[PDB]
Amino acid sequence: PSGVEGAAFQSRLPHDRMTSQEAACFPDIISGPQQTQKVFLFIRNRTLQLWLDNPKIQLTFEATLQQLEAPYNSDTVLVHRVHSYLERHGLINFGIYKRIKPLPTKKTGKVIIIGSGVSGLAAARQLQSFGMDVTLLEARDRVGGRVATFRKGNYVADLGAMVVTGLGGNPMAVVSKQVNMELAKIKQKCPLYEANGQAVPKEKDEMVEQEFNRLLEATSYLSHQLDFNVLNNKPVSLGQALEVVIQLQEKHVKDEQIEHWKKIVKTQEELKELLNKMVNLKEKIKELHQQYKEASEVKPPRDITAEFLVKSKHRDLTALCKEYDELAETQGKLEEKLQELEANPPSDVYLSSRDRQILDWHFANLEFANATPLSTLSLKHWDQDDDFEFTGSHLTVRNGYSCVPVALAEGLDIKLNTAVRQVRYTASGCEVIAVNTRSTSQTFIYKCDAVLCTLPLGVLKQQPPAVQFVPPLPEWKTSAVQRMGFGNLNKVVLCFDRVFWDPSVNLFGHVGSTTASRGELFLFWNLYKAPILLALVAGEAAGIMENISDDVIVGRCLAILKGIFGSSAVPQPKETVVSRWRADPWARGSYSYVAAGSSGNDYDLMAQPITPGPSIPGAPQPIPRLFFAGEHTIRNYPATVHGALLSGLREAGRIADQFLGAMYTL
Amino acid sequence: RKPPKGMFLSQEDVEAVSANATAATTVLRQLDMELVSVKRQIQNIKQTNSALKEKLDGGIEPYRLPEVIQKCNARWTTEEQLLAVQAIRKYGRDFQAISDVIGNKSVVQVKNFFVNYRRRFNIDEVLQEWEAE
Ligand SMILES: [C]C1=C([C])[C]=C2C(=[C]1)N([C][C]([O])[C]([O])[C]([O])[C]OP([O])(=O)OP([O])(=O)O[C][C]1O[C](N3[C]=NC4=C3N=[C]N=C4[N])[C]([O])[C]1[O])C1=NC(=O)[N]C(=O)C1=N2C(=O)[C][C]C1=[C][C]=C(Br)[C]=[C]1
Repeated sequence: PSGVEGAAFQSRLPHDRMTSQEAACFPDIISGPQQTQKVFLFIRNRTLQLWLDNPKIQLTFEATLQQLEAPYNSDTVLVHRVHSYLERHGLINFGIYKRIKPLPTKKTGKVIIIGSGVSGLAAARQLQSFGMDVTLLEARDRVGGRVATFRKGNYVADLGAMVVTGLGGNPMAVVSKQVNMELAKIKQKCPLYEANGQAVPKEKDEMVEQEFNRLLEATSYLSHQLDFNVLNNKPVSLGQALEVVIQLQEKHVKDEQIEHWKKIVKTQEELKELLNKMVNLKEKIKELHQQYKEASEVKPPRDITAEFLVKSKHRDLTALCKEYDELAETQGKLEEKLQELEANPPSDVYLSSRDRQILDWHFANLEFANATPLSTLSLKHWDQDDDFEFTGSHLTVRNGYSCVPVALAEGLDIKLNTAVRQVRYTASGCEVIAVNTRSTSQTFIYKCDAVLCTLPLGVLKQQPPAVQFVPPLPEWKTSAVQRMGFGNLNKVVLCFDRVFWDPSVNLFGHVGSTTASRGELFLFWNLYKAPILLALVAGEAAGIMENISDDVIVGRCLAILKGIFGSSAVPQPKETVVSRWRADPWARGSYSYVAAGSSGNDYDLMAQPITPGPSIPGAPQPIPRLFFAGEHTIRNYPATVHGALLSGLREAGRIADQFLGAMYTL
Repeated sequence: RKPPKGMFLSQEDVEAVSANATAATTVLRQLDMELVSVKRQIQNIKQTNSALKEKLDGGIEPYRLPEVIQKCNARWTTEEQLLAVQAIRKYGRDFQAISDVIGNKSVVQVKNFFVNYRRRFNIDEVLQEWEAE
């Protein structure tokens, strides 16, 4: 869609309806007349459009009223409420704009933000602009966290996120206008190559793929129709479901062959009956002809009983020949009706060895995309974030994704090399104790109104704790932390002095030999200006491969690459890098997923702020002190850059509301 | 609504393969076998049937007796009447057979005969003698 409704869509909003969150800011409107609702709705969409059409400079209440029309620019109390709501919750004026109204003279409130992820950064910028005093604590010697970009000479490669998933309703769209990103589309053509290095042919390729898609549909059917979601208490994983589907596809292939050959015996067993009746006919026929001959001896003129005999046996005989002829008739038909059945049997197998190996690459791609073994995904829930898929085709960041965090980072108070160790949150405020990552006995104490935590879920999961909460997080939070899933996925960066792959092709997959190794080096990306190939370790492999040295890895790699492009097309690589996200103490994995026995609702639990009890007993219930943002806290956009970035926009809103009040809700 | 066209999955079938850890590879072996156990039984009957085809060797060609090509007729010769009477003793009511045997009498003339001479040939008696066998 486009126009004023173009904006509402491009802002993940319904253009002709008020959201849950609007209903709360504007209860007066939504409980009111269908008539005002449309006025609100129009103001909103138009303001968004106004922002979207020019997101390189701040959009003011001034400039907004300015560009509205009667009847709508009549009620200015309203247009004010609306512009304010959109500003607060980050739908307008987010990212990196040029500011018209200068920065508030003295600041109000103080927020300590843990982690300078994209989520943290995004939150920090918001609050700062809202007039608060913000400081970020980052364990690493750089920003962007899970947005890492190898840089050296002219080599540029991301070992963190590398794909933008389509500009249709993505906030990154706005950002890409604000920051220098070279977005390049990913041509979805992906040739597969078998273990031996021989390209898999179109016939197979396409037929295996669609079986894969058919297999997924299948699983969905088990879940929603057949209600196959729990298998003696244990909740069903997608892997469990997929196996049960493949099994049933074999069980059918067999059931076929049976009642085909079982349909042959039944015919042979007729041919047998016939030939018996047919033999015992020859018997009698042979044995009558004899008698006829004997009775034909008796030379005419015979008496009549002797005549009768000759005449009579001659009937009896020809009579039985008429019979035996018709049985030779049947015999012939039964016998073609077996050339029929013997000629077209049903299918020999469900999938050949070689098929169920290609299907594995498809399952590998799916593990790559969820960072986890399909045997960990929840059946009912693994793809709940589905209906929110952006339109447009996927992209990559030619000049490296870090370009974004680096830009958000600009102008923010960031302490690098600072590892938070304990978070204390009490009725009167919070104190945060970090140490210097370089020399760790050196201690730091930051006191503040509120703490926004953007610790990866891998980090929140660690045993024993890498960060300590005082008092401890309530069991309803920690259970959300057990339950949720945090996957893993690594990259190998191969740097060469020459291209030797197909320059015009963006990706191509290697087909491993086993199920167990389907994740291992299964897919290569051609993304960047310099001669770099980038290969993925996904699924069950990803984790195992972290315990194997770089050299061994780069080896198994080159091998596979020689096996495709010929043994001496492929030089030694000039530079190599091998990610290990599960081992990285400030990540402990790559991104979350909906584990079996969880649900997207746990993501909502992840995001609810924490409110410390009272100091003096029977002092009134305070303000909430501890807030959460990050990839694992945004039900509808998990595991992504855009999704983090939004969670951060979200918290900044919710934090401001709490501490600077909400004028617009009256 | 329904499993993507082709793809096979039914309520009972699914409870069957999940009952334990190896119901999986059990129901798939009981079938793998029911298959060989029927493929064998074919190759067996195939050989039984191929023996019988040797016995029916050459057909029944050398035992056929040329066609009794001959026209019908209205008058009963004493010859024909005696042939008739015996056919009745041996074929009962199969007017078709009786016809063929006498040769030049239609399946109708025969049934007619049955009534006219019924009187003088004690055709009652002849028929009940055939019935008593
Ligand atoms: C790992 C990974 C890779 C390798 C790749 C990828 C990915 C991943 N993905 C995802 C992303 O990246 C994520 O999600 C984001 O980035 C997240 O964010 P946040 O939330 O912000 O977080 P971070 O960043 O991590 O931050 C945090 C921080 O903090 C800190 N710390 C810790 N601890 C501590 C600290 N500080 C102080 N103290 C203490 N203690 C750290 O260090 C940090 O900084 C992605 N995404 C996207 O969007 N794209 C892409 O491409 C990606 N990638 C791939 O390849 C695939 C994936 C995907 C998925 C889904 C979709 Br739809 C698409 C794609």
